[PDB]
Amino acid sequence: VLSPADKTNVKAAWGKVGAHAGEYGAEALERMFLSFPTTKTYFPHFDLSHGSAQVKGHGKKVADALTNAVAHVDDMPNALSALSDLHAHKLRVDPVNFKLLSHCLLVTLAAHLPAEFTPAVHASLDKFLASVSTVLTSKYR
Amino acid sequence: VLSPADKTNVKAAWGKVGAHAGEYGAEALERMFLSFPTTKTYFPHFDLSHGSAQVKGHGKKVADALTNAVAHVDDMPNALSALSDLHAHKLRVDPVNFKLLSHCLLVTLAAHLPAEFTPAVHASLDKFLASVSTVLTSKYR
Amino acid sequence: VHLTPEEKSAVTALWGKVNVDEVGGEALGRLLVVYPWTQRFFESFGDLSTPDAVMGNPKVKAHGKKVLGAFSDGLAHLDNLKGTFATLSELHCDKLHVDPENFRLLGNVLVCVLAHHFGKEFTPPVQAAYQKVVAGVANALAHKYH
Amino acid sequence: VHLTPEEKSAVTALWGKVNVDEVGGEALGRLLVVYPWTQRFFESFGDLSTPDAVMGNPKVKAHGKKVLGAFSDGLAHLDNLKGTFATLSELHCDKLHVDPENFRLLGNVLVCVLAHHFGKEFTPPVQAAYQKVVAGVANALAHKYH
Ligand code: HEM
Ligand code: HEM
Ligand code: HEM
Ligand code: HEM
Repeated sequence: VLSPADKTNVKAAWGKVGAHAGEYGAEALERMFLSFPTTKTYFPHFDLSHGSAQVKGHGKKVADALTNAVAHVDDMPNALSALSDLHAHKLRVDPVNFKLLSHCLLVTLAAHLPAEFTPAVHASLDKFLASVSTVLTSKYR
Repeated sequence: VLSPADKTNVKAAWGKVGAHAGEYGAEALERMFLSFPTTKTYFPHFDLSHGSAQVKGHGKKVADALTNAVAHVDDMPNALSALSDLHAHKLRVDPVNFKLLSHCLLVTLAAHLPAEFTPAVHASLDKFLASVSTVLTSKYR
Repeated sequence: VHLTPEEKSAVTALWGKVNVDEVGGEALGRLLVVYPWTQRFFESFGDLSTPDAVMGNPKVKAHGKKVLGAFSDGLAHLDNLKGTFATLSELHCDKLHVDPENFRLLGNVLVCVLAHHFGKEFTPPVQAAYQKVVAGVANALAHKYH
Repeated sequence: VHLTPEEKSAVTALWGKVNVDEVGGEALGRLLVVYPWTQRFFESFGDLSTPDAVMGNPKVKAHGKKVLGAFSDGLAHLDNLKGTFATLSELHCDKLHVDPENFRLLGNVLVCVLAHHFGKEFTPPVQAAYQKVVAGVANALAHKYH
């Protein structure tokens, strides 16, 4: 569970990222499709090319769901119910993939915010993303 | 999340196991320490030998926590709070280990109840154990 | 992979009694049922939405037979896993992009299938022996991948 | 592992600019901090209960230096990973019994460390190249284990 310090760190990271959220989400998605080709099979009719407008657009949706999770740390499953049914009971997204995206999301932050991505922040962000992943694959357990 | 059929299957398995619960838990623990030596390091002062009375005893504690989870499918984290703090924030049990024990628990059931351990039951039990594992490593996320 | 004489011997013994035409389809089907995301890899197989539709699917059975075949060939060359499996590794890694965690998963489903078929004969020591052979196969399958 | 000419070249280029005395202790420490169960493997190191106590621990730094050393030797023999790593695999698999998932973990922490140090220069394509080299090392480290 996210401690009080973890919430502070997570929200501080969110505030610093600010308006860049959608873009960082699109960058994470691009890192995932490129580093881990298996994930591409989940978006067949998507234009997955570098400047894809559709990846840009999907990045923003992901960032916004993350913002929503950030706002409901203790109410996450209710908060992302639909989203969980979508990935778990419909697309049947491999749980591993969530760890892979979580990782690309951290790589993206570390590339943009080196000074602020300290070990302690890195640990808080990882806990946070694992909580989100737990929920999104929730319908499996 | 456990569907209505999953709860039925899980409780049906629990009822059939009956009085054998502690013993199957001890057998699962023995399968885990033997198949995956890394887990042994978590019980340094334990007599980990075959007929160990201490492993027999630990098996019963595990089975009882599982019975408790079975009784609180929708209230699991409250139900296993202490237990979660114990494994997650104190012993720092590697999450992988939970998957390894879950597996030995299923292997134990399949060895004793072949006729009843059908694919559908196997899937329901696995969901159940993954829900328990989610909680026990909970304090991490 | 290094097996003691009694492990090496227990593996061979049990394996000699395995129904090669059944056990593989059972491990595959169970995998598809227990970890439903793996069905994505076999859309060509058809409707896999109920366990029965999965367990009895001709293609699942036929293909599981080929998998079991691959394990047997591993049990015969336990000293050269990266060998017989150099081919299957490229198909699974370079072409299919299957995460290794999924090989682990299928190897453990196989172990549950063996436990299912042998009952109390699938003792903790015997399981221990098969877990070693299974992890080897998985790791060999995950070489020349990434 | 098979890298395209531009991947193979991007890896070498970035690596030439890596501070070998720092980056390894940073990946190790971050691992110990982010996945606290891994601290069990280094009790001899002392109190690892705060991130600062971890990041600055002399032993963490010294040992991370040896790890980074091992990766470099992998980047020089990308064609023979199972080679230079035959030794470290026995120490990590047969003696330490470290689950492979943990190798994956450390390989990805290294990638975050590189991203941290290189900023926008650690482009998605460059990350993609390092993810291949990292998965190779992990798989090579997990051979002759189980
Ligand atoms: C941090 C975890 C993730 C979050 C926050 C997230 C969020 C979202 C959101 C907000 C949507 C749109 C929902 C809708 O319109 O109904 C979506 C859809 C989708 N996501 Fe995720 N997702 C995550 C991870 C994953 C992963 C790991 C994969 C696959 C490798 C995945 C596969 C998809 C697919 C296939 C869609 C549907 C795309 C389409 O056809 O429109 N998601 N995701
Ligand atoms: C199905 C998952 C598990 C359940 C239901 C479970 C349940 C329990 C219970 C009921 C106790 C005693 C609690 C107490 O007396 O306060 C316990 C303690 C313990 N368990 Fe678990 N456990 C599980 C998995 C694990 C795993 C995977 C490991 C390690 C490989 C682990 C390591 C331990 C340790 C080291 C103790 C303390 C033993 C001692 O020194 O007394 N547990 N567990
Ligand atoms: C324990 C490890 C495994 C073994 C021993 C194994 C073995 C095999 C064999 C022998 C074939 C046919 C190969 C050929 O004809 O050249 C095959 C094909 C294939 N395997 Fe596996 N496999 C394993 C794990 C997996 C898993 C985990 C998945 C993914 C969930 C997977 C997906 C496939 C696919 C899609 C094919 C081709 C299907 C087709 O023939 O239409 N395999 N495998
Ligand atoms: C990316 C994979 C990894 C690499 C490249 C690596 C490399 C190394 C090297 C080069 C040494 C010294 C070996 C020797 O002196 O013969 C070492 C020792 C060791 N490693 Fe790793 N390692 C990896 C992952 C891990 C992880 C994931 C853990 C567990 C959480 C671990 C635990 C240890 C331990 C306990 C030692 C000995 C510690 C000591 O010297 O007191 N290693 N490793």
